[PDB]
Amino acid sequence: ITKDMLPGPYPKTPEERAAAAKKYNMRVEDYEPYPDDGTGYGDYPKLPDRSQQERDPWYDWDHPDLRLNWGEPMHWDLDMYIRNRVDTSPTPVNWNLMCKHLFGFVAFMLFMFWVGETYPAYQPVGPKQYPYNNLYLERGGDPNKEPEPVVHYEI
Amino acid sequence: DSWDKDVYPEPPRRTPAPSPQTSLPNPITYLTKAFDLLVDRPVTLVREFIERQHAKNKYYYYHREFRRVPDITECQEKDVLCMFEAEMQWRRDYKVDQEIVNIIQERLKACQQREGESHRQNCAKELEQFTQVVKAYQDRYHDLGAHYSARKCLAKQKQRMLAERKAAKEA
Amino acid sequence: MNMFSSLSLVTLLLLTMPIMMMSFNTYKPSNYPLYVKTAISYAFITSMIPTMMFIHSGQELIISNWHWLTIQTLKLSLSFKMDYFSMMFIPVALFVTWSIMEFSMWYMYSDPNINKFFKYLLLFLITMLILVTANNLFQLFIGWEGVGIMSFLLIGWWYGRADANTAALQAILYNRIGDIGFILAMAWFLTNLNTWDLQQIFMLNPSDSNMPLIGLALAATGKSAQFGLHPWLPSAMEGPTPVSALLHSSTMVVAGIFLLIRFYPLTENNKYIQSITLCLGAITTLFTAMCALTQNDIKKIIAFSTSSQLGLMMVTIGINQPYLAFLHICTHAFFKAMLFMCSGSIIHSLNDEQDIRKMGGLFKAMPFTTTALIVGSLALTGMPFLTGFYSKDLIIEAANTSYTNAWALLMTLIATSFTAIYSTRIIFFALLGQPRFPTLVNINENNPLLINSIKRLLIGSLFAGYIISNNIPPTTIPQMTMPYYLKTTALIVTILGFILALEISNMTKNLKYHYPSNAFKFSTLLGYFPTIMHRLAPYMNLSMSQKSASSLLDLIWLEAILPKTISLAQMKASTLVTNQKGLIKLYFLSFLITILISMILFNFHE
Amino acid sequence: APPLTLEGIKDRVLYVLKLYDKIDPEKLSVNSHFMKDLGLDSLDQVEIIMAMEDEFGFEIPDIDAEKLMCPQEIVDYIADKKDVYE
Amino acid sequence: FPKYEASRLSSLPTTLDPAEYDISSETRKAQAERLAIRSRLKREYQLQYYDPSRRGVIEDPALVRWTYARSANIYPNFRPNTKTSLLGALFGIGPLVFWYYVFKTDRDRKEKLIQEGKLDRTFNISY
Amino acid sequence: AYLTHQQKVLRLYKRALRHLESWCIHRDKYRYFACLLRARFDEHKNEKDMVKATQLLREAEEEFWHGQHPQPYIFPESPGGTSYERYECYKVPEWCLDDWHPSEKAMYPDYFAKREQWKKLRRESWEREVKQLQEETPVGGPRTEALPPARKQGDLPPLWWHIVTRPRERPM
Amino acid sequence: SGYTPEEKLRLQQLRELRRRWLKDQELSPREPVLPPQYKTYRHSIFAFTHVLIPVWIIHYYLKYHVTTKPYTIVEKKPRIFPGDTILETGEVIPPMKEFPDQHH
Ligand SMILES: CCCCCCCCCCCCO[C@@H]1O[C@H](CO)[C@@H](O[C@H]2O[C@H](CO)[C@@H](O)[C@H](O)[C@H]2O)[C@H](O)[C@H]1O
Ligand SMILES: CCCCCCCCCCCCO[C@@H]1O[C@H](CO)[C@@H](O[C@H]2O[C@H](CO)[C@@H](O)[C@H](O)[C@H]2O)[C@H](O)[C@H]1O
Ligand SMILES: CCCCCCCCCCCCO[C@@H]1O[C@H](CO)[C@@H](O[C@H]2O[C@H](CO)[C@@H](O)[C@H](O)[C@H]2O)[C@H](O)[C@H]1O
Ligand SMILES: CCCCCCCCCCCCO[C@@H]1O[C@H](CO)[C@@H](O[C@H]2O[C@H](CO)[C@@H](O)[C@H](O)[C@H]2O)[C@H](O)[C@H]1O
Ligand SMILES: CCCCCCCCCCCCO[C@@H]1O[C@H](CO)[C@@H](O[C@H]2O[C@H](CO)[C@@H](O)[C@H](O)[C@H]2O)[C@H](O)[C@H]1O
Repeated sequence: ITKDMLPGPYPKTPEERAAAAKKYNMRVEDYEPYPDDGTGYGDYPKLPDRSQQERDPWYDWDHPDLRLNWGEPMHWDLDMYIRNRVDTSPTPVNWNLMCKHLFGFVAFMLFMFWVGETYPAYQPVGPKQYPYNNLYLERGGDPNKEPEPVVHYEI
Repeated sequence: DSWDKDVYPEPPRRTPAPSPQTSLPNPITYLTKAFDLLVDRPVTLVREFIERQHAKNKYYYYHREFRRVPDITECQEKDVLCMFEAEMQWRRDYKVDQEIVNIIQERLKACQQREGESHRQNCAKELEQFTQVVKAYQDRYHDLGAHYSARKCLAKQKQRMLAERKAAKEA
Repeated sequence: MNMFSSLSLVTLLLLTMPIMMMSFNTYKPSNYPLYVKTAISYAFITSMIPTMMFIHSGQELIISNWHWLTIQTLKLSLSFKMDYFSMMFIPVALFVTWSIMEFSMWYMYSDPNINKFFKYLLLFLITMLILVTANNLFQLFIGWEGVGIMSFLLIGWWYGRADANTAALQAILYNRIGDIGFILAMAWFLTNLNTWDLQQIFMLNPSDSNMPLIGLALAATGKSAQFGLHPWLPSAMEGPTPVSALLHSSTMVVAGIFLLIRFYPLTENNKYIQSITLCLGAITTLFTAMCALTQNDIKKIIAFSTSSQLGLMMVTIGINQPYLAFLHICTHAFFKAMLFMCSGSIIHSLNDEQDIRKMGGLFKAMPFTTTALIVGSLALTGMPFLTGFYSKDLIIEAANTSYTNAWALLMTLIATSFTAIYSTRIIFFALLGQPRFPTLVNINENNPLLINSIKRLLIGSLFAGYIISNNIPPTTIPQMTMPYYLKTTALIVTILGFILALEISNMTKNLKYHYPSNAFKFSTLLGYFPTIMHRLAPYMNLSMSQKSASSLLDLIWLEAILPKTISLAQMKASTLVTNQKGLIKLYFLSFLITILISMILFNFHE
Repeated sequence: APPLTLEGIKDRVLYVLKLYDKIDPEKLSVNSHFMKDLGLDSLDQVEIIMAMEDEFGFEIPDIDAEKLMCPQEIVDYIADKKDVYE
Repeated sequence: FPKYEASRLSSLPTTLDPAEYDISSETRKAQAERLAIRSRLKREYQLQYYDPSRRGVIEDPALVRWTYARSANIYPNFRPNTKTSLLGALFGIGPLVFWYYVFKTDRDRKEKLIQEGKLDRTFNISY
Repeated sequence: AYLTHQQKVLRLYKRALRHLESWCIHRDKYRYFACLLRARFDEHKNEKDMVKATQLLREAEEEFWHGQHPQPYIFPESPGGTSYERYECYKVPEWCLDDWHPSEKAMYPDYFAKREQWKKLRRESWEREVKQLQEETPVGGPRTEALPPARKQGDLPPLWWHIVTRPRERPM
Repeated sequence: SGYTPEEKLRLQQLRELRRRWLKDQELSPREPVLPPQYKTYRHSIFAFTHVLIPVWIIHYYLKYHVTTKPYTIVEKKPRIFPGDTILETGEVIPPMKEFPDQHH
């Protein structure tokens, strides 16, 4: 395309806001640049931050997988909002409540595991006993030292 | 057979004799006989044929012997001609020492598998021999870096020898 | 040795021959699926001979045939460990794969790429057998990532579907996070033991094995889909049903548990690892079983059952019972693959309907599928003397008689009760009541491919557990003394789950509307973990990638501080030098200044 | 699945309407306009389309559904979506 | 009925948004001309998409603007100010200084232990 | 919003019925509660005050959101359903047949003879379709995405090729 | 609310074309025009070519290459139980000592 149709600097005047909106196939009322904070957006339109998953499935999109129409301005973050990536659709449960219940469940389970490690379950049984000085030789003990004798008795 | 039994030892094999305490036939026994007839026999004949061809063309190859040259200890500094030979020798001995540690590691791994659940006690000799050889290899070659050389190996040895002298001086 | 070693390699070589034929244009693609299925059946037969030799005398061996690479003092050879775990898993995996492949001939008949599908299934199997017989860690890694990639390719089978590609990439993402731990374990073993071989690792027996074992646990957390890295397994339901059956019984999901079993000589001495795995298993088994209580997709219910069963296996690892955990892998393969093939039979007959709310009244319409579903459900819930009972029951009574975390034990017991609840959900809503499916009835389970494949796994779900348990050598001390209430715990809580489940199910038929509770939504929406994590983490990472890494740094500040600043100064200096009036008077006046400062300031004349 | 036919689709569309108690089965034809002839309202029309979705097992989007006002239109819409040409 | 609390990643449903209802002739006018722009762009696309003799790619200026806006157009519109300099300093120098002290501190500890003989390296001969 | 008040109420009715059906499951229980729900809609059928009607619609939406099923039933081939876009990988555009090798085309001589007639019919109609669209479109482009029929004998409806020749719903 | 007459007419005309298009997708009787080109025996050549020939190759490979090198195939040594007779030497392994033969 020609240079007059490419993105430009932040629009300073209403005449430049009308040229930018026309360039991007938008209504001047709907056209809103990003704030002119020196971050490099220029006059590229600021579009609502919504996933493509949020668009009407039943409409005849020119790009059905992307749910875009040929010629419509694409969101700055279009590639992050494809249907394979970030979803922003409404949830049945409020976001803040969702976080509270997930975190609360996890924190409680972690707390209860610490308690269960403090008060372990076990059977009313004495230690298992092994012969030959507690299998000293079998477990790799040095054969050149006489081990501290371990004696197990009957009962 | 093919390899030296001394370099790669293997304890004597003790297979128990069959002592069937069941009237049933052993499926493995008849499978073994079928394997000998249908696999081992035809394979053996094909090999015996190939060995008849190799005996008609018998020729030899040799193991290269490397005469010893002076070490880097005997080289005057910046004397490249003597440094080169000592350096090449040191690199040959470095590769051989790597293979020595591999032989000792292969003994250790063979013992662990062979001894089964009794390996912790029946492989104590191989563990000890592996520990000693790895200690020696570490002293010679560890921490030299990618640009290792006989010169760097000597400096590492001298540093180690100096510390040993000082520790004795404490005694 | 000659027959044992020879036969245990033909099994692996036999499975690659269809791959070689396909890749080397020497096949009759008439019935390639039948060719692949036939080869698997023959591999199973040849794999039984080595297993029988192990059963007879415990004969095991290691084959290090091919020396691949020597890195200084680390020799790497292609090796195969033909031991207890290899000789019992392989025939089970082949037997289950034999049924899945025969089943898939009927189920994927209409697929234009069925030949490629059977090739991918065979590669999936070959990479799992590489994993299970690997003797060193590098060979294990080859199979570890091989099954991970085949999983990606099969889950995303229907690649025109955006959801299948998201689910496939999700599986890679979660398994790659787990693979960080695998790489960590390899690096620690190389550095501290100078080996990737399993024999040297066990001989040296490191005492401070916290770091290597934490890495191994992290790898198992991803592959076996334990809590934290769990959401990918239910999403893997995007794949064709034969993928789900094979990916859940053999191959992928069991590799994580198998890796910890292979390293039981280390874990059996490290208490701190046992506690971590126990708690990781207990939260997983409880959390996922809770999720299955309210799912309506039949594949997702069965998928969450696998997650809950894998969590149970991790608990078994956590109580120092690696051999019971292995037994559960083997028995689980039978009835879980059967359950997935039963759901596939229902889904196929109802025109790809997967919601249980649109099934019903299939008990009499699909008699053989019904029988297999009930047998598979009873085996899953530990019905006495079915295949499931011979692992699950011993695990529960070994867990309440151990020195163990009390919360983990209690959570594990509740999950056993939940197992009977979601199992009852499938039978009540799919088989019982009145039909809720569309009016054009097309039910038909009369294909011999469908019947025979399920029939073999049905015989397995009845007797396989009994056969295996009575043929495996003992390697522990089974703890057979305990109070009556610890002996029958699993049986009782299961029965209570069935009774409670039945009352809950029957109350759906009353004419009363009840607003959803908070706990109902928490279960239905999987604890909101996928809803939050799969939006928040991708958003933060993807926004940083563009805003900061790419825009702020690469396209601005790295340009600004070097090329843009340097070149701007040169331009300014050029205009100062060249912007002159061309006036003789000014140039010669500058000559006088130069001569003066040359003497007054710099003493160039001295 | 067993392939659909235009006569096959038409029969089932009429079959469902004959089981709707607000339509006289004797005054009903493929050309009967739901409002003008059969005297139904829009809330009724939503239920009719809902019943054809259940019948044939696929959803008709609301924008499409609101325009189907006679049984022939439903027959034509379904045959079009299922590639039925006879 | 607790009200819907919209988030960034959990948007507000239209059926609960007040702007959807209570429509004015001014809103219905905006929708009409929005639909006009879409209809005009659709006709321009269709006239090419349906052309029998066309073989190639229908060049889309909106796509070209997007890829250009997210590459070549960023520096011309960059301004060094308090926001960009603080962000550039934080995300550019910040992490590098952080990881330096992490690794330098860790490696200094390890070297100290190796000098004294307190670091276990019994079988460590691969590096 | 471009939906009339009628279209919003009718849409809310269908959506609430479907979610009600997901809660009820059993057909008899659904029929009982679908009639109670219909009675509620019929109770305000004749509300004339648009302001009161709109407020009723607002509350009904708020009630629907509170009581919706967290996991509603979706038809398998509907958006979000388990079979949605399952067959997109098998849909191949017709223009791919122009690249077939002649030895491939010789396998279907009858099919490609008909295909040529369709391509001939596309060329010979294109000019009239463009002209018809030009002469029926007000200055400043169309205001809607609707398209006209053909107005004459032999004229084809403008912009038909990709509707008529689109891939079959079950291509393979 | 239904279709407008223009809408209906356009749908009518597309429908004729679409159905004609779908009809033309049907294959003629001769198409495709291809160019020029019991269990026991079937199962026997599979066992021969996929089990016997491979095991022949593998046994040859293991017996004359892999096993001629040290430590390539390492077997766990057989378990020896009291009362066994060693085949290599004929040594008789002593029985275990007498139990208290207590039973219950
Ligand atoms: C058989 C299962 C075994 C494991 C059981 C584990 C139980 C775990 C329970 C964790 C509960 C955490 O979730 C907790 O719920 C309440 C109720 O919404 C939340 O509280 C929230 O709800 C209401 C408002 O709607 C208010 O009380 C409060 O303003 C709000 O914060 C808490 O912020 C949250 O922390
Ligand atoms: C290093 C490799 C060592 C082993 C080498 C052995 C090579 C012998 C290859 C023989 C043919 C292999 O390739 C293929 O085999 C199968 C089984 O016979 C044949 O397949 C045939 O039988 C199968 C099942 O019985 C049918 O599904 C198939 O319809 C039929 O064509 C193929 O027609 C043949 O092309
Ligand atoms: C290890 C495997 C253990 C498997 C255990 C299997 C289930 C064990 C029995 C569970 C309870 C049996 O069910 C018990 O008796 C009858 C069914 O016969 C039920 O009776 C029910 O019948 C009808 C069904 O037509 C219901 O609509 C009604 O609400 C209820 O009365 C009881 O509500 C229940 O208390
Ligand atoms: C970091 C170690 C080495 C760094 C050495 C870097 C030295 C500079 C190398 C590039 C020299 C290019 O010199 C010049 O740079 C500027 C931008 O940088 C380019 O100019 C371009 O960008 C500038 C400003 O961004 C615009 O005003 C101009 O419209 C555009 O054409 C010129 O086309 C090029 O001629
Ligand atoms: C570490 C040592 C590195 C040594 C690198 C070698 C230095 C080479 C210096 C090249 C100097 C000329 O580079 C010059 O840069 C300026 C950047 O403002 C460019 O100028 C460009 O940007 C400026 C403002 O941004 C505009 O006014 C101008 O219209 C535009 O062309 C010039 O087109 C280019 O000629």
